Amino acid sequence: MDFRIGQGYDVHQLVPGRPLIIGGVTIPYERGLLGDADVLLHAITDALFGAAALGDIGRHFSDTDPRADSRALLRECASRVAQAGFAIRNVDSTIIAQAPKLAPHIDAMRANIAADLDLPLDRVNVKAKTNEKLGYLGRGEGIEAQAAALVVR
Amino acid sequence: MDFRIGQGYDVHQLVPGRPLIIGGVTIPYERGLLGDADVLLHAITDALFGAAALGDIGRHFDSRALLRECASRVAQAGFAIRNVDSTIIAQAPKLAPHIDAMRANIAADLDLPLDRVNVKAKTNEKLGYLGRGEGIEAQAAALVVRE
Amino acid sequence: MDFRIGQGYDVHQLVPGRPLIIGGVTIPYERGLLGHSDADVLLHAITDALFGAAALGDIGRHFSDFKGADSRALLRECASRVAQAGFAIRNVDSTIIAQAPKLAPHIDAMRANIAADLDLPLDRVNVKAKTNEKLGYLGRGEGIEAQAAALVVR
Ligand SMILES: Nc1ccn([C@@H]2O[C@H](CI)[C@@H](O)[C@H]2O)c(=O)n1
Ligand SMILES: Nc1ccn([C@@H]2O[C@H](CI)[C@@H](O)[C@H]2O)c(=O)n1
Ligand SMILES: Nc1ccn([C@@H]2O[C@H](CI)[C@@H](O)[C@H]2O)c(=O)n1
Ligand SMILES: [Cl-]
Ligand SMILES: [K+]
Ligand SMILES: [Zn+2]
Ligand SMILES: [Zn+2]
Ligand SMILES: [Zn+2]
Repeated sequence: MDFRIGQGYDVHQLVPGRPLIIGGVTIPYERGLLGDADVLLHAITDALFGAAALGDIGRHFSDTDPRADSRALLRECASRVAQAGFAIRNVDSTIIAQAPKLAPHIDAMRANIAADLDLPLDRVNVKAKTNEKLGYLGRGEGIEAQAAALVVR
Repeated sequence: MDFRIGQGYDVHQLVPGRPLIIGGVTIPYERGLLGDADVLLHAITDALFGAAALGDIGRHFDSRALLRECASRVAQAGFAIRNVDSTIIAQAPKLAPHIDAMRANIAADLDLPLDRVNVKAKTNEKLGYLGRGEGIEAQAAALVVRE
Repeated sequence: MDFRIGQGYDVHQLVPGRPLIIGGVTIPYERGLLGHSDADVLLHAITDALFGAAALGDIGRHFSDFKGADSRALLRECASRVAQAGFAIRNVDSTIIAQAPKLAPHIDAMRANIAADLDLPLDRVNVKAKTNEKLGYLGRGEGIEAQAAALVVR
């Protein structure tokens, strides 16, 4: 039927003094993202609004708007996607971070995302990459996330 | 039915004495893209050629005329365009007031209704060449179907 | 009707003294990609996109970083696991970003390798090449990046 695709990007700086929260999971580390600055949840939200052609995360959830962590935002995104007429079919994503090791936390992130989107676990995927010591990502100065989402009207 | 996906990437340097044109919209700014170097339309063009497996922009070829030709070639290969999504990564200037016009431009060029075309914008949080405003990146995804 | 999408990203450093192998093609060049396998950045990105579309995690889960491993053999194994999970591949698209060397003379060969490894006809596989317009570590030729997207159906 009426399938649509969306894609999402996000990046935040990595500094001492903030906790590291990615995909709703708090990961012990000497440093955290500046923004809860959940780079993975933001990229996924963008991908979803994109698939539904609803603009972007900033247009829905403004820095200034009096009307929240990134999971609340993800859930509101999904309701808006639903109300627009679209059912979510799957999400895939990649986190690019030189450190720390993310593999142990992947199932936790998938579980949070699946819960927030009301999806079966087998329709949510999260992957992790280093940047092979290249650029600001490779130097541990920031963390990037990429997302793809498929929906149907 | 026979769906296919494509993905596109483009980046251009920001330089003095060039108009800034993105998604076919002229945006007032001290610099512009070097190449009309419309990074957004180029990424979308590559995503569409990718979905139709027709190669890339460099193997085929202003950017709106090129986007129209791309759409022509896609249809010539037997595909219909179902939707486009995209992200512009620019530290500056503010793109928000220009986005709906970009969507309208793309929709017109692809012969698509507005609700099948999306454009999003992000800064780079002051990181890398994007963060320093040395260039602007675009990413695109397209879904087509062979009927 | 049960379609799924996946996306993939990879980057490797370019160093002297290594073969340059992208899309399974050995490309004449004074530097090659550094990695534990043959460091084929394009095949790895595609492999990740396919595992991602099937929700089977990532290339590191399946093939733990394989010393000098042929990344085409890895791609074929990935395709096998994707099929075993119940998915057929419908198409792959990809972009390589590199300052140098010129990739255009090798693109059709890369496409042919990928099609062979995924048992797809050529018309469902696409490879695009881009410079990074002189920007950043890619612009300085310090590494090569690949991006991929895949559509599958269960
Ligand atoms: N150069 C930019 C970057 C981002 N935005 C908008 O500002 C928000 C902040 I991420 C998003 O809604 C985005 O659309 C913008 O208007 N101009
Ligand atoms: N390293 C590169 C980068 C780009 N190109 C080709 O040159 C054109 C110019 I963007 C594109 O079509 C692309 O296929 C190439 O042959 N080698
Ligand atoms: N920050 C990171 C980066 C990567 N990995 C895992 O390590 C492998 C080496 I690229 C990746 O494919 C992924 O499986 C990880 O656990 N944490
Ligand atoms: Cl370059
Ligand atoms: K990038
Ligand atoms: Zn964010
Ligand atoms: Zn361009
Ligand atoms: Zn690799």
